[PDB]
Amino acid sequence: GGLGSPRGQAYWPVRGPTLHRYGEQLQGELRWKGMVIGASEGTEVKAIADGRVILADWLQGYGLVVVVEHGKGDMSLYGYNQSALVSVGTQVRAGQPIALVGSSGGQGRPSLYFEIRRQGQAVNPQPWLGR
Amino acid sequence: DKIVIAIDAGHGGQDPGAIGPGGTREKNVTIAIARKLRTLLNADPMFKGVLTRDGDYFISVMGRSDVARKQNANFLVSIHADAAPNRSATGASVWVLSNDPYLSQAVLDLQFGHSQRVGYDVATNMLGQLERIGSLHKRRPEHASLGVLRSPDIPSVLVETGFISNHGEERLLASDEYQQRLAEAIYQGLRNYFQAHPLQ
Ligand SMILES: [Zn+2]
Repeated sequence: GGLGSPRGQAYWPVRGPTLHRYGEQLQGELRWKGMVIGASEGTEVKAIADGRVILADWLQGYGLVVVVEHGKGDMSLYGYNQSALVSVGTQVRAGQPIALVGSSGGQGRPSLYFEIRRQGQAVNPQPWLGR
Repeated sequence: DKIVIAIDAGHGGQDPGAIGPGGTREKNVTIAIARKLRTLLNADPMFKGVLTRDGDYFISVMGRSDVARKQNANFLVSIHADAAPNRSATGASVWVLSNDPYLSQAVLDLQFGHSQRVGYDVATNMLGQLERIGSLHKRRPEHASLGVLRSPDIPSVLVETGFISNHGEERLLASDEYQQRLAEAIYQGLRNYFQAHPLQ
């Protein structure tokens, strides 16, 4: 019933380079609200903590996007995926693989769009990512 | 499977927009461009051009949305004329526009993000072409709200074709030729973008 406060507590959705970073200037006013992490076509995307899958749909730009509720209105988002490995309603425990990376928003290079929202509001995720 | 471009002739009927010192009226420019743009888009098999306003009447912000939605528009282009106090202020401009409850929001908040991006890229493209036929009063895309009301789903740009306040540009904006050139530009602008990022 909550991600709790950032403390390298949570699993890395996927491991690799941080291609784009929370806050990174995109263009004009627009600046990233997630991280783009590098990974191979079809690398297994793991759920950062314990929670329930509340969404798995295909969003223009962000490819197929899974979203996991952890409580409070703390949730994790995972986009650019080719395919999900769970269905809305499913319960997922941290570590559990929930998607497979693609370029499905990446466009240019296999990657994961990973975002955390706390009070449904997008924050820098990094401080949660521990081991 | 065609890309659907809503062309929104700014102002209309009751509201003339800005009127030049020579008495030419924003509304009668915007529509005259918008039709030339529809022609250039429907000419291109990649695109279908459709109008939010298709004659001289008033139509609310909302209504221009509801038309573009009811025409399943994939992207929207509003056409306007700028006008300043400073009568020698001239030049084209381009504007980029906007709009479990914690998921409810999150999805809109992503789509906002995409829209805003496509918008900006298209704006860039467009200015690109506009600066070939005129000068720009702003060479970067200016972010703003107002129109689009609440389309986080459909990206939109506003093209200030020039300053109808400026006795010179007024005459160009009343020029079939130059309206054509503006249409051509705004078109090439989209073409260049969607060419490179087709609807996949
Ligand atoms: Zn106007």
